[PDB]
Amino acid sequence: VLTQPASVSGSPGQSITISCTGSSSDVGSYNLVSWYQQHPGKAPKLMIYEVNKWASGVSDRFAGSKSGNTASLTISRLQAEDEANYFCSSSTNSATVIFGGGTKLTVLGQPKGAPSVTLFPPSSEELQANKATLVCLISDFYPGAVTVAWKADSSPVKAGVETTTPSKQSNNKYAASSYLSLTPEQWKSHRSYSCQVTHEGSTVEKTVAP
Amino acid sequence: QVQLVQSGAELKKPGASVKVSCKASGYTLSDYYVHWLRQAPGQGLEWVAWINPTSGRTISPRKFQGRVTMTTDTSMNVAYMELRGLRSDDTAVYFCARGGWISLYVDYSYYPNFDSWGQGTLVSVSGASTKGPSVFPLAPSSKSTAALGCLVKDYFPEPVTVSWNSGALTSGVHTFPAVLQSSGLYSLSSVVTVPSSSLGTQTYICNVNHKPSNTKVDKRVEP
Repeated sequence: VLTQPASVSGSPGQSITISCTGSSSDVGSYNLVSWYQQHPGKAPKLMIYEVNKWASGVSDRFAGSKSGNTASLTISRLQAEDEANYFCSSSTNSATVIFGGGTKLTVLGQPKGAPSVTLFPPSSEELQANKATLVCLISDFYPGAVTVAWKADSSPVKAGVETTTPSKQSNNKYAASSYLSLTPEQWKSHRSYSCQVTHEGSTVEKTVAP
Repeated sequence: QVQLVQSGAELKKPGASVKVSCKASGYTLSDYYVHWLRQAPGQGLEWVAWINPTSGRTISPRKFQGRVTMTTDTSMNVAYMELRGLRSDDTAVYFCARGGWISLYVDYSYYPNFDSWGQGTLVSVSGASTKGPSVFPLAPSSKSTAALGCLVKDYFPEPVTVSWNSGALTSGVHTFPAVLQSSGLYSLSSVVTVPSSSLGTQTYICNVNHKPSNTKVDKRVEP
């Protein structure tokens, strides 16, 4: 794996540089670096190929450079339809392809599409059947990137959580859902549980109690 | 017009083989290298192979070197990827992509120039066997328009189809994509928002239907 900054955040007009660090046996030994762009539901798209060359349908916004073993994608006159993922890739000398871990980008020149959150407590019929499931329904958000956190009272909870990847709603916004599995005794023995959805620096938190 | 179309999502028990196809149109599959990469849900891209459809020559990393069998059927313009010994870490979207032009005098095999992608093929791993769903009512907040719904818990496999009041209520209905749990089963929920004063007078029922276990559940939801 080639090393990328897990996350970078920005703003319109001004520029951003994304980095890629490999080794002399790949990025250092060829001019075969490629930068891919991908949005939440789509497949990766080619932007820059062979270090600096432009693929068809790509603005000079994107430019590619290399410094020994470090690839860089500089982006200028920033827009907003980025807001997603940049992967780097290089040929190796074992005649293979290696990809970076993926710069997950988070630009800011768009408003939003803040998430509607709905939290349901365990149903009586479920508790009665000796289980408990907290359900967190998250809809109408754009762009389709969300992190979901659960807390019992004030403290975080990571076990018993299943969370979908955001998928496109029929409005060109996005939905996701998150489930918290509990023993009825856990549920009963807490002031409250909370589902908190984090979108674009902003957070929405719904809270339920027995 | 250059297009790559992958076979439909799939599901295998751990310790089993999967095979994915990749149909090409707009071009002749054997003129170009086919690359296979993969993307675990919410994770990054992992390059898995290239294959020269004329020679059959195929390089993969050490990681995928004994589990993978790439083949082609250029009679059909189709490429295949077969992955053996699946485990839950094998769970991802598998992509095929078109790389460089094939020539004996210029080697583009290892060029990561993927100018065309398939839409991706989700493969899931689960040691789960058919199971009917357990349907629980999601009571309107008592405070709350009002949100009420149904939880469709621990079923296998997909799909569960869902309607409300036998289809007489469609407005404000949102049936969410199922989550694939670590246990290997699915859950989903379907929620509808209704005028608050309708509670207590209008009865609400979700019609959960799970053909794969031949069960139908019409669950009454109430405050």
